[PDB]
Amino acid sequence: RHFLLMEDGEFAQSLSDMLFEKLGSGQTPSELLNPLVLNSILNKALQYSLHGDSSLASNLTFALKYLPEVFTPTAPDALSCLELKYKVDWPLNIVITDTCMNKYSRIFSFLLQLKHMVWTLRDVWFHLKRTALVNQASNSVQYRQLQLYRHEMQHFVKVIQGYIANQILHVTWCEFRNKLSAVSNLEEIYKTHADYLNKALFRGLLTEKAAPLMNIIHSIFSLILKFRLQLISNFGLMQQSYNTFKYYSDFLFEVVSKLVNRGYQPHLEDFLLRINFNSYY
Amino acid sequence: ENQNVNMSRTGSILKNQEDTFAAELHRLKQQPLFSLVDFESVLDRIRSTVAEHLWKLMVEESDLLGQLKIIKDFYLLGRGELFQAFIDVAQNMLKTPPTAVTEHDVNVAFQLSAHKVLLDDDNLLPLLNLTIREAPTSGWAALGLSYKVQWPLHILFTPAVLEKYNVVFKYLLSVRRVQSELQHCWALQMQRKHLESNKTDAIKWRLQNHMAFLVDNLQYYLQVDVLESQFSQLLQQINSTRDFESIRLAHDHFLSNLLAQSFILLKPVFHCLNEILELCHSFCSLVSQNLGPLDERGAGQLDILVKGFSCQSSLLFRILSSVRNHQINPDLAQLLLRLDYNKYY
Amino acid sequence: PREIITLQLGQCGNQIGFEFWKQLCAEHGISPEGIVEEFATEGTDRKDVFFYQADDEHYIPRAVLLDLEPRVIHSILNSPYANLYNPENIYLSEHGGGAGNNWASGFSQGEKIHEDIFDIIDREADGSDSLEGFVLCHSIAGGTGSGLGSYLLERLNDRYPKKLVQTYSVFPNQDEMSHVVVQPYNSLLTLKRLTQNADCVVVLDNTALNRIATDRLHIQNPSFSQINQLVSTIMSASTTTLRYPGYMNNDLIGLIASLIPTPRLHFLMTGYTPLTTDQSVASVRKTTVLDVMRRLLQPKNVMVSTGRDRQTNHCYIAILNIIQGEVDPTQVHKSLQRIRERKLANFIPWGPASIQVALSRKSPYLPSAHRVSGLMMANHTNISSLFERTCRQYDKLRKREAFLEQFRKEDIFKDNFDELDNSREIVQQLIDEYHA
Amino acid sequence: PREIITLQLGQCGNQIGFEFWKQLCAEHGISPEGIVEEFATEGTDRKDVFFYQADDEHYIPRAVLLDLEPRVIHSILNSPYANLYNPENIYLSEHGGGAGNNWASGFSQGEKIHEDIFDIIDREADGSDSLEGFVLCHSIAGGTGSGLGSYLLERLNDRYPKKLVQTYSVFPNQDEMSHVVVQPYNSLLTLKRLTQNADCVVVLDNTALNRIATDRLHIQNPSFSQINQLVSTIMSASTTTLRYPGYMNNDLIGLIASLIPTPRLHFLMTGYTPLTTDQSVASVRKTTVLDVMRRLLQPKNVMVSTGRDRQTNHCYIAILNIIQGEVDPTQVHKSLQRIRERKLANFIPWGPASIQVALSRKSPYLPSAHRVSGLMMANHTNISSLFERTCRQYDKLRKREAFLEQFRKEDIFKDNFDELDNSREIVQQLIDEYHA
Repeated sequence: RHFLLMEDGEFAQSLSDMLFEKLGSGQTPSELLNPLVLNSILNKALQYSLHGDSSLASNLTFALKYLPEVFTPTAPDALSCLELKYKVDWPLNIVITDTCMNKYSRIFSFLLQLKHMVWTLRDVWFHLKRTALVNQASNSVQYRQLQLYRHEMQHFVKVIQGYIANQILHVTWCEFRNKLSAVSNLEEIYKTHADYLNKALFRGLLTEKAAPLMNIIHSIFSLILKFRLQLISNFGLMQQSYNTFKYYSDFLFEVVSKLVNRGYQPHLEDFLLRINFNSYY
Repeated sequence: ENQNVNMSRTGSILKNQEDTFAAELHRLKQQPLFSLVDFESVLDRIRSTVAEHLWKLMVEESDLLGQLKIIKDFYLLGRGELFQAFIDVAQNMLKTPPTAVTEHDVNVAFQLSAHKVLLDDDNLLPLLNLTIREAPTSGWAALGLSYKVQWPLHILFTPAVLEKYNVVFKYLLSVRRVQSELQHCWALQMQRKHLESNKTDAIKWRLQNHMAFLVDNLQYYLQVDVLESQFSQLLQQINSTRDFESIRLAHDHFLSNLLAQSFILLKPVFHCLNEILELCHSFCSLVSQNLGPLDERGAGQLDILVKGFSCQSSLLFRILSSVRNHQINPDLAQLLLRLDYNKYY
Repeated sequence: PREIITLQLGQCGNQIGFEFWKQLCAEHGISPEGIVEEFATEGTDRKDVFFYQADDEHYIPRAVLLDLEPRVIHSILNSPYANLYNPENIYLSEHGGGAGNNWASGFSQGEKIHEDIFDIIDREADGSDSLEGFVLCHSIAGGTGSGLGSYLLERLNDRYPKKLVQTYSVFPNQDEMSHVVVQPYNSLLTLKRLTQNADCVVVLDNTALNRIATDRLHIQNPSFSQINQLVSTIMSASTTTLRYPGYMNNDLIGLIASLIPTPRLHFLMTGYTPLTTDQSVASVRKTTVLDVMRRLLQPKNVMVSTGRDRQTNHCYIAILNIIQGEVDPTQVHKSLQRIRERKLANFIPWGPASIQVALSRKSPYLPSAHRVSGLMMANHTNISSLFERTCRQYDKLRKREAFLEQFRKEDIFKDNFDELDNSREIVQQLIDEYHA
Repeated sequence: PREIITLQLGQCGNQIGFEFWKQLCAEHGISPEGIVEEFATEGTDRKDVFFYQADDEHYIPRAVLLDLEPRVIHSILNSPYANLYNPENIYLSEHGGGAGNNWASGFSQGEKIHEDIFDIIDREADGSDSLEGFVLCHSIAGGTGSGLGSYLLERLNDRYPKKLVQTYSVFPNQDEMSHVVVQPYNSLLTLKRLTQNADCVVVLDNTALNRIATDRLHIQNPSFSQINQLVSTIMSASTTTLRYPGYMNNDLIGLIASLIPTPRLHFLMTGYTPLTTDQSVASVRKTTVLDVMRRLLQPKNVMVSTGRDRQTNHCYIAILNIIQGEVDPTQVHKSLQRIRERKLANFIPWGPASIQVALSRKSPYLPSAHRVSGLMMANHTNISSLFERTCRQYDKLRKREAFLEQFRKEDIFKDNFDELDNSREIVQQLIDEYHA
């Protein structure tokens, strides 16, 4: 739970610093020393937060996969191509199987891209940080309505991720240990642990691993790079880019109304929270 | 045999009924002939000691007396205030023809309504959900309740008879709503600043003293006398009988008495009673205009209703002649006359 | 949900509401400064209907108490039940008032403290998003409760138009006219506001109090310490369907809706029999419900001074008979069986009548779960005898040149005396016309 | 890593930060002079985020305390919590100051001790190679905390440009103007520096303190010994995601980023309900999370003096609702379910709003692991009522010829009074313009 579900967030906050070491892909080396110094700095990141012994640190391993990011050659990512690998050891093999580690790589890569959104979204607040940088507190050419659509952008993302975080973590941790232990039904554990993990991916987004909701979390990721490149570098090209976000956010609202069925999907009501918020204003 | 083997009715893994049963078996076998008394007197012994051990099962595992007053409070509406806040909120968003998403919406509304009340048990709240037809005209008088039940209490509650509890449940909330709607359109004309001193108000006003006096009487002396001395003999039987089916079919005679008093007659009186609650429902929507009794439409809509209100007292008068000229039903006659000397006196 | 704000006002209205809140803690199983008993939630299924809802299981009373006289509130803080009251909802320490004895004093003081009187009493209004209404627990006797109470019956009629108004008002005493002489003036000015600016009242006569206070209570010198004992029980008796879990007419807009025939006819007769503590030794033998409502319609427990030979041409229209606690409900329909045979209530010849009976379980307490209690809320058309008594004492005083020069110096420029006389006769004529 | 340097400054800022560090040892399970409990590492998973990192398991506070008055620091060394403080980080024994009561005193004393004030407070900056920022735990009341605090808001803006600035500043009291009369002058001079030379503030009103200090705390004579009890808990409550192990907005640049709409609109309303010790006897029955956030948006726990009838044309934009300790997180989405049905927060018609809820486990302690706690960080656009209150008390004083000859003798040659007036009205106009 502390290193795959990230409820001791010091490791995933240190993952943001590992997300602060990539900054776009691909521009990274393709040597064999590229796994050698990158597998280390994640082991060094645990001592950077001062938590845990080396007894559980042998259960964490990191496998740097290879996928092209300049898309003809390889220069592998650490926003979605850096994966934690949990280990199978000598007594504990009825808990961990190969199917559950397949989805551990799915969960670890899915937090790592939404955390890259939220971290780089606050990196822009570092760009305009006060001495002053960017200036013109309201005038000249816009900052008053510029930062008005930028903060209602960072409004919606920061409250989506908090609601996705609350549906992943809490009831699953309330269902898990307590229930399993008390049911003194403890034989053949991986027929229950994999069902717990299948609920844990049911609760995240689950998308039947095929729905177009995964295509919208990519398009709203596709504007946050567009959001960060215009602020590192355009004011008219700015105001078009967030109208495209407001088109895509309203596109994200109308598909949710098509998933509607009834009495189903505890995120669907939580999405309909904001829809009835959107009606009263 | 399904759930757990130490929970047996006869005593089979856990008790020693079986050796006595085997001795009875040797005695029965030793007989070349057959008769009726010897076969059936020991049909007691394979039943009666078996019919008491499961009674001593379900007392301790469940707190029997707990849910079997709780399930009646959801259907016969013992917690009367605790559903009116649901009815007030569910009225303002069942104002459509029903669709399939309104099932989930009315559900989470009953959730938040029973939650702000502070029930004494938080987990008693999500034990049910609510269910509702396709799209007849309206959501009211088409909704229901699903209170599902755990281990072996379900042999006392077959999935047939929860529909028999749910069918009067939508009828008893219908006369909570039309009682409270007559309680609110009354509540608009309390002061002189909303009251007109015309005679069109005075002909509006003798009707509600006839009609709002009905549902505070007809649905009271029905519903309170249905609950009190039918709950009285159940609690006195389960405290005085160590037997299973005699307790069980006595609560079957319990439910069939509640759904007979509350049904009074099949076509006429149930059509007379729903015609009562429709005709005072337009007395809500007539009063609900701004300064009602001074409008021409306030007296124009009224004139149809002064016919239909005496269409209902005179149809109530037609049943009383069938109650006096009497070969039909005593519990029908004792209740309907009890409101009638509470009417004509 | 069903939150009611009580408006305790005046010299007599503050004392009758002080023991009304003191009665509520003994039946809820709670202490005014703590919670020492667990009987509050298992025995009582609803507590947040007159109290404010809890923040630390401390059920704050939803009460406001204003009076010109500081003597009624200085006999409160030394009592150990005043810590339940809050010193920020109404007043802090050292609150005062006028000099003061006038109907025109509090009628003119309402618009000079108009900013403060509509500031702190409205903070309790938005605590619940569905407010029940307002009860003006005020007085008619004196100029303190009658002068300022007539002002709030007007400005709360339009600022809160969709709320129930109904008061438990006490009538003054008409035995001699030496200490007070302004009694016919301040009473009829408030009585006009009680019919058109108010929906319902609950009358409580003073000359009928000492009829009961020497009936079974056996006192020799009548003091003011007995006026709070008959009043505080029937106040908590009227909310037994509302406080304790009931089913039908479990709201205050439930009970009053089934008894009022028409506006300006809302004066309800009250009756309450059991007030004796030595009845307790013989209620162990199953004293039934068949004998407790035979004496309610019999004019013995009434709190209204009315004529004894004027009941033959008057007719009951609505009569309430509330049983509490142990009812034995298998014979409560048997008690209503015997009503039609006597015809102790004269019925209206134009329309139907109604004898409504209801029940609710009382507090888990030994004097409450043992002795039968009967609360009556009648409505009989002989109530014009009090209105004939007050009007005959009103026009006789204006021919003696009494308080016509001593009363019109402040804020009175025109003769509004016949404005009260005709509207009182409108009530007295429409009552006798109501039975055609 | 995430090290924050607190800048405790002034007569009131030093006392509110003294018990802030004293609160932290009782929840970390540590003593100011030793380590006697093992609950510091097994129960608390992170301790080196406000303290300096350990050399002998002695978590030094990262604190500096400067004041002109030596009275606030002479009441420190006799207390047994001062040995945790170091006598070489800030001052040694017998530290002094000015005479002294002026806004122009500390504004002119900043550039004469300019060498020493930027020498020993920068030694704690390079201890961690990734500094979080600076919080100015200063005061607005008096000339001590307002005079010198306006200087460090300018010179730390460019010497440390990539650091977060955000302050927990206390507002002065506006009841009478006899002891101090320089209150409209020194407040508005610092309030200009709090908007353009500072990113965010956390407002803490003084007239709203005694509204709460007599609400449930029941005092008769208001002393200064109660001002540290409401302030030190909500300071440690604001860092529960930062001190205790949380996941989202676990940094100080996490929480403030999700609430500020725009620069010069950063004044956050604070709320905190549970302050009563006799609530503890009834929290054993599973008091839930469904009732604790219904009263946060209800204006009862607020620490901001604002208008009650001005909330209909004003709209909430960002509201934070922090639950701590035992949450029962299977119903925390159930508490957020009931928010849309009431609409107790008015939403902006131009853009979306957000009700953010978060949780973190509290200290392993019996009053902390039993009672539910709710910390509110609101942002409502009715905060211009305080800015209308301060500006109306500012222009009225300049027409009375008050402190125009007594204030411009030292280091003031031009009229900078309307430089503060227009910039305050720029804040008041852009707030109402923000909801189109």
